[PDB]
Amino acid sequence: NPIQTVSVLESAEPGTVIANITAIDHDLNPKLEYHIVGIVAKDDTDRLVPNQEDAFAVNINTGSVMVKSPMNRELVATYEVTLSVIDNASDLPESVSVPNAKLTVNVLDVNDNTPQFKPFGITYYMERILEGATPGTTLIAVAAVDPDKGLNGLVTYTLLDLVPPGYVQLEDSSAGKVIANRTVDYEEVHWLNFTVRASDNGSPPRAAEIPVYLEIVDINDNNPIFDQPSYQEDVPVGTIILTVTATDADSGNFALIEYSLGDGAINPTTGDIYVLALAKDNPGDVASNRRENSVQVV
Ligand SMILES: [Ca+2]
Ligand SMILES: [Ca+2]
Ligand SMILES: [Ca+2]
Ligand SMILES: [Ca+2]
Ligand SMILES: [Ca+2]
Ligand SMILES: [Ca+2]
Repeated sequence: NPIQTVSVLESAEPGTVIANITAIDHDLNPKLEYHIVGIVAKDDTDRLVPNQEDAFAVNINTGSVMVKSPMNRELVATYEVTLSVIDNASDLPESVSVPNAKLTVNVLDVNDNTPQFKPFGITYYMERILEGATPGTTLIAVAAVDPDKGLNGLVTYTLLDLVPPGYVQLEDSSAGKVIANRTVDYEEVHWLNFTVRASDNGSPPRAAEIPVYLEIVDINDNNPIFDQPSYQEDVPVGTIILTVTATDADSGNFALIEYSLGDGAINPTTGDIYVLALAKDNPGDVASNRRENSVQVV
């Protein structure tokens, strides 16, 4: 039987006798030479891989075929190894037994690659998010990769360390797309920091966890709100009659209120009133990015 087939573990060490070929009565004949003439290395994609003639060897005398250099399925998933045997001075008198042997050698997978995060080298994701993002908005998409065959490198994504629970979720437990299932608010959360965990479906499962920091950006989405709904012969001219006050639940100059009135007179800073009402946020920025409430006063 010249043409055999044998499977091997990629983790199988050098020298590990994988196979054994013989001639008929190779023991009646001690003067036989077994030789590896060519090696043909290919991917799990059937693609071809050059310069792999160093991968196996044969014992010249016994024809036991063993590994010579360490393998890796993620580089080469199958070899076709060609062998000859040479009778010394007998058959084919002037000296080979052809048909040659074709040993087919399939490399069985060991779950030895643990998931990586694209882009390669990433320690953390940070991106920057603007509030009011609608629930079911893709907030950020991470992803990851496993080299190993079938199960051993089917990647599945888990989400941990979730700062307020229930705020975001993976839409689908087989893709690192983080959606929000609560409308995004700076006036609740300044940071949605969580930890994404990709894992293979390996016999003992290998995985990886990496943090995901999402910086939450303020927008002018809160009016200034006044304290009271309404604030109600001749005194001295400067003396202050009453202060008013409003608050604006945003932060970065989107809280600075400019207090103003129709008639009299006012102070934009304090909200104080003198003698001869409105609140407006974000001064120094265009009207269309401002908001306001109006109180009455007697
Ligand atoms: Ca490997
Ligand atoms: Ca592998
Ligand atoms: Ca794996
Ligand atoms: Ca808000
Ligand atoms: Ca805001
Ligand atoms: Ca505001």
